[PDB]
Amino acid sequence: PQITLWQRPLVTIKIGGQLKEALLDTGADDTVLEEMSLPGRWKPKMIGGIGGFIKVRQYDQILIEICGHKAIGTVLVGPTPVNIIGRNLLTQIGCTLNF
Amino acid sequence: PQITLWQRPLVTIKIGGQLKEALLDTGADDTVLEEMSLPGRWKPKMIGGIGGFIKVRQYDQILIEICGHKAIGTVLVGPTPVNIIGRNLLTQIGCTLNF
Ligand SMILES: CC(C)CN(C[C@@H](O)[C@H](Cc1ccccc1)NC(=O)O[C@H]1CCOC1)S(=O)(=O)c1ccc(N)cc1
Repeated sequence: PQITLWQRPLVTIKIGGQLKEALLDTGADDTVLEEMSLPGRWKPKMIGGIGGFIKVRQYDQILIEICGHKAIGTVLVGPTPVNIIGRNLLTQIGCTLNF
Repeated sequence: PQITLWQRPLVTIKIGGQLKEALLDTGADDTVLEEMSLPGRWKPKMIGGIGGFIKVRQYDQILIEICGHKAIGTVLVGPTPVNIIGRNLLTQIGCTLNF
């Protein structure tokens, strides 16, 4: 669909059997989700942004259904204020910026 | 223009007579630019990002040219790692998301 930016671009996602709302974020290289129950082994990674850095757990090959569209990719889980869908998943659903 | 997201969506901006590159960020509510020379009075303010909170200086009614698009709005200048154009300015140059 087409989304204007008058309000935060929130979308409904489904990961690991749970329904969550996430922010379509073009300035996020990676997808980072709030702490949640996810199965599998992970790797302790670390990312930075405004305000500093955070310790995050990296899970690969995670299936996420974003607005009905499915995608499989890396998902970071950790201390995030908002669930963020970054470019690693935004490219898989064919999301573009237009002006 | 149409911007695909395989690479960070960076654009050339002209502010305060200076040329800079900035990231188009749909996940950012406001525009945050690295610390730079800007004339005028400003108000102190703090921003919350992924790693914590930074204290920035707020400038109102500042002219900024993103591409050939001129826009006037609020700009926060402070310790951000990347210059980011947020939704306060993205809506003025008519930027949308599509998938
Ligand atoms: C370009 C960078 C440095 C900024 N990031 C993207 C931004 O969209 C980020 C998204 C977000 C919104 C609200 C709360 C917390 C995070 N907004 C952000 O800082 O909002 C401030 C600036 C003005 O208004 C509020 S990031 O979150 O650090 C990030 C970095 C790496 C990955 N892999 C994932 C996320």
